[PDB]
Amino acid sequence: SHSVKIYDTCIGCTQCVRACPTDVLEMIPWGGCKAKQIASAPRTEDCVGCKRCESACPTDFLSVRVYLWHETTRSMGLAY
Amino acid sequence: MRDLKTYLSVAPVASTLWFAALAGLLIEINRFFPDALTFPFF
Amino acid sequence: ASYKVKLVTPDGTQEFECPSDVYILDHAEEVGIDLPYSCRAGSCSSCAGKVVGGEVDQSDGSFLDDEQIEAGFVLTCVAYPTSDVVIETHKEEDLTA
Amino acid sequence: YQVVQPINGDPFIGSLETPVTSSPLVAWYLSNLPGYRTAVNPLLRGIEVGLAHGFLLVGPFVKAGPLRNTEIAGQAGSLAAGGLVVILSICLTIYGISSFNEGDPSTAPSLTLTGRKKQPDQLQTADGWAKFTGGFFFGGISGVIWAFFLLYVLDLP
Amino acid sequence: VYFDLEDLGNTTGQWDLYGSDAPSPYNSLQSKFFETFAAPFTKRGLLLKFLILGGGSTLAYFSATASGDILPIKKGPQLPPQLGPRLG
Amino acid sequence: FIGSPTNLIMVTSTSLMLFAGRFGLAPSANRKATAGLKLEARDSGLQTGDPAGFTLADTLACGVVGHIIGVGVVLGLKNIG
Amino acid sequence: WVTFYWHWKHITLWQGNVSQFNESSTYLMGWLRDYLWLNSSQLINGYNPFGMNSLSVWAWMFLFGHLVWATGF
Amino acid sequence: PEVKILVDRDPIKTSFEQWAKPGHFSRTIAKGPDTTTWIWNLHADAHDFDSHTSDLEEISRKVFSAHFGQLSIIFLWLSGMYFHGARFSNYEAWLNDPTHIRPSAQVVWPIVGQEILNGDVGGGFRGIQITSGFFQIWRASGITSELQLYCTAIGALVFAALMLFAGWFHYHKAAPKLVWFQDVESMLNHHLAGLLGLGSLSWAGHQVHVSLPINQFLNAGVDPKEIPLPHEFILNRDLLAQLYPSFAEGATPFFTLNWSKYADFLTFRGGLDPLTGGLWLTDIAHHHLAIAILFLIAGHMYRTNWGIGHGIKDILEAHKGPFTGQGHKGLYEILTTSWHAQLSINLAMLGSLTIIVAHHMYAMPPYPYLATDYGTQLSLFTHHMWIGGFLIVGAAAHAAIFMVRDYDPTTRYNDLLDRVLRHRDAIISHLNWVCIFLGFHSFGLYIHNDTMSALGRPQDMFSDTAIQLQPVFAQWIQNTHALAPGTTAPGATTSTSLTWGGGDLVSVGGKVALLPIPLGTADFLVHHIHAFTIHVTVLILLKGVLFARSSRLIPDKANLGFRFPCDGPGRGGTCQVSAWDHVFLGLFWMYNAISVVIFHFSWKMQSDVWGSINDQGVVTHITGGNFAQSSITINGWLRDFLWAQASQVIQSYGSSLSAYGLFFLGAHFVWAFSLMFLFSGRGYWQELIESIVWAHNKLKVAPATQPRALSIVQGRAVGVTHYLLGGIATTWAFFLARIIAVG
Ligand code: CLA
Ligand code: CLA
Ligand code: CLA
Ligand code: CLA
Ligand SMILES: CC1=C(/C=C/C(C)=C/C=C\C(C)=C\C=C\C=C(C)\C=C\C=C(C)\C=C\C2=C(C)CCCC2(C)C)C(C)(C)CCC1
Ligand code: SF4
Ligand code: FES
Repeated sequence: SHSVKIYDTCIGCTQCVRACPTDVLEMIPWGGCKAKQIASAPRTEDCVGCKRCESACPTDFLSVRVYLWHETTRSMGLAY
Repeated sequence: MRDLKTYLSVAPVASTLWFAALAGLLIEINRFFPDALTFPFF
Repeated sequence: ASYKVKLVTPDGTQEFECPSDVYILDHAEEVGIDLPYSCRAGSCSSCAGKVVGGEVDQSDGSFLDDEQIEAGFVLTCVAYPTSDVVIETHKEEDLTA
Repeated sequence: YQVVQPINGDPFIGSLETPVTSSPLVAWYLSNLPGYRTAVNPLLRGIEVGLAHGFLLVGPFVKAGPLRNTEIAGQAGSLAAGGLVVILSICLTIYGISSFNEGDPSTAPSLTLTGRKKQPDQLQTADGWAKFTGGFFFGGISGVIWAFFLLYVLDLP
Repeated sequence: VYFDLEDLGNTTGQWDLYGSDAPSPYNSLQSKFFETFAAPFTKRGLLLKFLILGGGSTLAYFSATASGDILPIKKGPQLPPQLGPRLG
Repeated sequence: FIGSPTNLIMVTSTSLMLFAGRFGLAPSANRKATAGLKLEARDSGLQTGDPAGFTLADTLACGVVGHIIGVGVVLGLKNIG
Repeated sequence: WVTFYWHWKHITLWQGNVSQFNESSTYLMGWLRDYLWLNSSQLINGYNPFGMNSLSVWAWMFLFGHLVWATGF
Repeated sequence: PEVKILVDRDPIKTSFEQWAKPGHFSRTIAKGPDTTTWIWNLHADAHDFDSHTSDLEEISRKVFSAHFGQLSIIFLWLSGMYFHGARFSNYEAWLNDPTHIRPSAQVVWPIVGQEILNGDVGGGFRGIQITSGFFQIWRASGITSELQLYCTAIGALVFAALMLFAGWFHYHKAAPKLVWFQDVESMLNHHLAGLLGLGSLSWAGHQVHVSLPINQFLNAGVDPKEIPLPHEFILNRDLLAQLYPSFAEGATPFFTLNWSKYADFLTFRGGLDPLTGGLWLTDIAHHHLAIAILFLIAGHMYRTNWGIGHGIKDILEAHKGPFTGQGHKGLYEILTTSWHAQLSINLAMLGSLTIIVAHHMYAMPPYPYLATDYGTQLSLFTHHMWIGGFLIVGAAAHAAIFMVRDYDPTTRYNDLLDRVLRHRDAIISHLNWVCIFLGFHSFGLYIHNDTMSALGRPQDMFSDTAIQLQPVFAQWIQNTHALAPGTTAPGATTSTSLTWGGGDLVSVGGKVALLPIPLGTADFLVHHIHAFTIHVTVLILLKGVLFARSSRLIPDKANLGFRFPCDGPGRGGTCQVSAWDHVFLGLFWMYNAISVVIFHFSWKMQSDVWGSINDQGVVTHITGGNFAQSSITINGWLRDFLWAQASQVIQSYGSSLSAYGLFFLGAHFVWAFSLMFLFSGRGYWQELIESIVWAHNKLKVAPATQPRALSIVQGRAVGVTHYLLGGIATTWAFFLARIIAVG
């Protein structure tokens, strides 16, 4: 299972959650930004590691990060 | 006509003209002073 | 130049003056009619809105459908108001569908 | 009318039905082969296997090997086929060793083509696979021996 | 409708498409013979160690005592050797 | 050329093909053959005056066909006997 | 580059033909023709339709190296 | 329903304002550059019409006028060829003695010593020997003076200006609408009966009146200046009736149906002309007559406006059976709404046609004095093989584009496409297997042979002397083609080609034009190598097409486009899943297959076909005939073909062939230069550009359009482009230097 971490520079634009192809991410309420929103990653046992979320984040530097880690059946994307 | 003057200054055309003129200049120099290995003047 | 802007909003409809070389959002920032934004960079849908009249410069707009700029929606933070416009605010989800 | 149908009416299994995979002649034939005789002792099936394949593997090693024209050594090249039988039965043994354990049931399917339960095919055991291994190997070496026994001139020696 | 939580194997397709489950067609005099004589080669460790060491035995044997008609490596050279570009 | 030689052959060939095309028995401008078995009806829009709906396009087509078929069998018969 | 330099210089010196290197080394066609092509004949004749000699193992190996290399691509 | 002209007036206005605003076509480029990446995108998307807009009418208008532009360019290139033949050539002297003067239509100025490239090509002339075979065409045309070449150069220039004007006109003033383009029945009727029928009829006419008599006079020995002008043959007809008595009756037979009386100049001979080494002109004229008749009839199949004809939809809907469901229903709607489907079919057919042209033109030489001009024959075969391969690969590219951007079962459903999509797994499985099996049994034989030849065991080889693999069917077929004239073709005298056999050999000027080509074990091995390479190329391209929309690995691939780098390093890594990457990979394998094809043909022709014959009649081939015994190992290809024939090009420094020696080395350089783009990635390059940019910033000399490294896809594309250029140019220099040097 890969690791996905959210950092407090997040502006809560939700662009990363819209992009995930396996539904790893989620929005949760917060108080540190104008959107009162922050991303979370509750379901990292399904993450294929495509970094489609990182291409979508606009902050500099990134607010979502994907660290590739130990591989499994779901992580490798095997249908057999 | 002004648009043509602008277009003629776009990068590929400008470089094309610049280098064609430079080529003519070096070609004519070498046609006048052929086979130069040194500066034979001073 | 500095055409008058009109923004329907749950707070009401207010006008402010502001030159054409500017983005709408910082100009509603000037006079102080609060609007919703997240990015300020044209890469999300929080500053979304649609138009009542005229049309707004969307040259430096991105992350939009090859249509979102031909059937009404606009991002307020990357938009130049070429005319005396009349626009909508808080328009993300009926854009989000 | 159409000829290709989803496998047993289920159109979401990754296969199809054709005149190649589900045809009465092909079905009956493939059914009456050793590997598909589920209700039979593993060793008998293995015997059929080893017989047929030693006999088949005789020919090529003889008619193509390095001493094909030297016939003070041309015919006795059945040594080679015996060695090949030995090697792939060693491979059978290590495959069965790694794929199974005696204290575990046989992984074969328990359902049949119509939805009735079957007693799982015992060839997929550890025990019965070792039995089938012995059968195949016995058959292979003695089939090499048999097709070397027929050295009498026929049409092409 | 091909989804039944009770029977899972029919939903995921665990059929034997070519198995038979018919009685033995090799009448017992023939089967009798084979399963009598072909038994001692039916243990895993037994068969493996025996096969390995017997194959090695036959290979070392037939390798140490192969004749010249077989292997030119054995018949040796039959000619006087040349000299190299200088040496030899 | 006219007398009793190629004349007879080609004339009767093109004449029978025109006679076919005018009446039924043959695909035509107002007749659409389905698969070589039977013919349907169709008003091509092109106006004619012949009572059987015989267009000039139809006449041209069947005339060309008569000439092709006559040239064929003439050359055959005069190449074999 | 280094070992090509060393080997060409030395092979022309060992043959008493130093002028060959001194004349052909100043343009790259010289390196291609007078070093690579010229010194390849015996190796590639190691085996041929008319027989083999003791260079055979190198003629074979030469080709092995060309194969492995290409598989790396 | 009915067919008519449909046009709009003044759709776009001629202006310069859009020239000064780069990237007007795409909204993203129009905005202007921030980084250098912009400049690349501007060129990559320049002709992607259906991506600049959504409207089919606009795409078709653009395509039509772009075609006019291409035709104008081709006419300008033809104008140049004819003008250079007229002005800077030795064509007249070559016309006087064709088997001694080697053709040349390009001279160079004496600027830096380069005048050494003006070599002695014979006839009091010094220049560059050409290999396009234009002199042979101009002789087969009847051209005998440079004034006719001037005239055709001027006519081609006029036609080029005309094409350019029509290109402007149909886009800016009279632009046809979509319903005009979408009428395929009338289009096919015109191209079948009007372009190809009338074209070859008119050409048969020219051969009957100009080429045939002027070539009769030339082969009789008459001085090329004392031959009458062509138009004389038309004014005075007794001139024609002297050479062909049948021209006295003059169209009375063609009506009296006694076509027999034309047997004078419309023959069915077969074989070559033993004076010039080409096909009989009396055969070619008769051929063109027959082809024109066939096409003129075939251009009357489809219904346009008068009922009679065939509806394409009806034909397609009629075909279906119990294995294919409803097949062909729904292909007319597809083949009339996507340009990419049409382009794929058209590219496939044109590439295959070009390869067939290569084979037929070597085997039955059409022009006079072409068969003994070895350099021209090699050049033509090789050129056309390369063109065919490239077009076939483009076919796959545009099939993939159709699958990603246009296929849509919601509004245009076809059954056959759906069924192929539903068993693509089995398809790709079986093709994969057959390529592995074919690769083991052809290259493996070579490896066996090399190892048996190096182990001092030649009696264990796969060859004509030890273990024979004779292609029985090929030998059987060419034996049937040998016995054909007189038995299954009573109307023919000689058989179609001299390669079939019969013991007939044709010579010209002491050179060998043609003779029977022998098939043996080596031919068997080479052909199975060829089957292997073609199967592999097909596997790669078809895998790219069939899985362009989705996979078990990436189930929504169509949403990422047709040309994307990857879908990230996850799932194990997904570099090069797009169909563009499959085209990129298939280009290398096409290069491999075509290269082996041209090597096989080049070695075989010199070894068993080309050479010199003696008055006593003993043929000495260019190479000694060593293809039968040295082609069966890899060492024989490296030794007896590459090393032994590169001698001509590595020894051209100082001669007039030294340009080939320079291009040999330049092409090696460009090839090795591409490996840098192919083996690396852009992260390294952007990080190096960072430090270089720092250095520029230190001196207030840093540019405002921020420099970036190339794209991932651009890196791949630059790599394959330089790889292909380097390799093909190396073989070009090798071939031309070698063939020109020996002869
Ligand atoms: C590195 C060690 C090695 C050795 C010692 C050999 C030795 C031999 N090879 Mg071989 N080879 C090797 C590596 C080796 N190979 C590799 C790596 C490859 C892959 C490229 C090949 C591919 C190869 C091929 C394709 C062929 C050979 C053949 C042969 C035999 C040719 C001489 C002969 O005719 O004998 C005498 C003839 C015999 C039939 C002797 C048979 C040997 C005994 C009787 C077999 C008994 C086996 C035994 C039951 C158990 C097997 C091994 C066990 C000890 C584990 C010879 C015994 C040829 C051959 O003869 O085929 C068999 C031949 O066809 N080799
Ligand atoms: C010389 C270099 C080289 C070689 C040998 C291969 C070989 C192969 N390529 Mg490849 N390829 C290459 C370069 C090469 N490629 C390059 C540079 C590219 C970049 C464009 C590609 C891109 C490419 C693609 C995209 C594909 C392939 C495919 C294939 C496989 C085709 C199937 C086949 O023919 O099986 C036969 C195997 C061979 C012919 C190799 C030689 C066989 C040897 C001689 C047998 C010897 C066995 C030996 C005894 C082993 C025992 C030794 C012991 C010590 C262990 C094949 C294994 C295709 C594929 O996978 O097909 C399914 C595939 O689609 N290639
Ligand atoms: C007898 C009628 C005829 C003829 C000869 C042609 C010929 C041609 N067509 Mg065309 N076409 C026709 C009817 C015809 N068409 C009809 C009825 C339609 C649909 C209504 C189309 C629709 C069509 C399309 C969509 C396209 C073509 C294209 C082409 C060119 C194909 C490429 C080629 O082979 O170049 C061969 C080159 C030559 C033969 C050089 C000589 C060029 C001559 C002068 C062509 C003149 C023929 C033309 C019909 C003249 C009419 C113009 C007139 C009003 C002044 C070719 C010249 C392609 C094209 O336009 O390329 C620009 C293409 O895109 N055609
Ligand atoms: C009738 C032929 C034909 C036509 C009309 C098209 C048309 C099109 N193709 Mg296509 N294609 C073809 C043949 C054709 N292709 C063939 C034969 C191949 C196989 C190689 C391909 C493979 C292909 C691919 C992979 C792609 C296209 C794409 C496209 C579209 C955009 C092309 C573009 O503007 O890029 C811009 C053109 C350039 C940047 C010019 C490139 C210059 C090349 C690389 C240099 C060649 C070197 C030169 C020959 C000699 C060296 C000179 C130098 C030393 C000075 C366009 C609709 C693209 C697409 O997305 O489709 C929607 C796409 O990516 N094609
Ligand atoms: C109306 C009328 C009528 C009728 C008439 C008729 C019946 C007519 C007809 C008809 C006709 C009069 C026809 C014609 C025809 C023909 C055609 C139409 C043709 C052609 C041609 C062509 C085109 C050909 C070509 C070719 C081919 C195809 C092949 C070979 C080569 C050639 C060139 C030969 C009546 C008397 C009743 C009444 C009164 C009037
Ligand atoms: S960025 Fe490059 S290396 Fe990484 S997954 Fe994509 S293509 Fe592969
Ligand atoms: S904040 Fe999201 S677009 Fe301006």
